[PDB]
Amino acid sequence: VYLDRKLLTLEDKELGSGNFGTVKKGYYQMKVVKTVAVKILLKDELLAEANVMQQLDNPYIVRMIGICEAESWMLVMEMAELGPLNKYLQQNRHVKDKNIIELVHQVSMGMKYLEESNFVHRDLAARNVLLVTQHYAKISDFGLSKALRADENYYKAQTHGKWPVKWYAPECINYYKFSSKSDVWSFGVLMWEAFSYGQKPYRGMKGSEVTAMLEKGERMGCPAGCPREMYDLMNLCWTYDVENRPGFAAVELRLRNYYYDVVNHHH
Ligand SMILES: CNC(=O)c1nc(C)n2ccc(Nc3nccc(-n4cc(CN(C)C)cn4)n3)cc12
Repeated sequence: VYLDRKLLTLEDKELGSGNFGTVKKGYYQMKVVKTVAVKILLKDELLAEANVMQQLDNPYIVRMIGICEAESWMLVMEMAELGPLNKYLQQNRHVKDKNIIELVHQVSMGMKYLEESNFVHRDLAARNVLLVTQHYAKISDFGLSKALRADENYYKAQTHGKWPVKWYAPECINYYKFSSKSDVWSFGVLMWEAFSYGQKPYRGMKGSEVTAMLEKGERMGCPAGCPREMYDLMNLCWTYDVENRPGFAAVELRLRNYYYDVVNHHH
């Protein structure tokens, strides 16, 4: 869990930055050296994220090397060189439809594992997916993540905070209730963003106007070039009723079959 600071080499230029803090590129001496992504600061929220990540073991989840306490608290991760999914698709609009299906199905696989593990992500969005290659996606940013209690299928938040409302299910807004089903809702928004090549959902709308629109039964339209079947799944993830909304096991199966169907059609 705890890493030796002298084994860590940090690069001067910041790889990434945001309201969360900063991301720096580094090297961790393990016989070989390991290229790492280091998240810098709050201490309770960083240790809590590390505690969640330590318990996770999946190919479609960013791996935590460990934590380091120096000048600031550091979350040391395995490097995904291509960065955030939304920023990548924005910079590469020539990425084929099949490649978008491949990447969102990988996210559904990591989320399926996360659901089986009774963990709620609570910040599933394209900005929080990282690319190892153009054909390899991993879920990151576990700072709002909660291990569900043995007796409950949801996490109840005690009062409001800094929340990405455009990704949140109506029950998250109306009852402060976060489940794997509510992560399914965020995933539908994530699908929309990927098929819109990193475009922001609910363009020019306030958080409250988005709540008003969803309550009326209105949903985001089909992105240009997005297949019928993927927009149907998007709308299914956007089922207002938590009970009738599918879980990741069913969302991953629809994506898995659709991907192989596109793969077959290709050759
Ligand atoms: C905000 N900008 C970036 O993160 C970023 N920008 C560029 C150009 N990158 C290149 C590689 C990379 N790798 C990489 N690997 C493993 C983990 C991470 N984490 C990044 C976050 C932060 N979260 C909001 C996304 C959490 N983990 N990041 C990241 C970035």
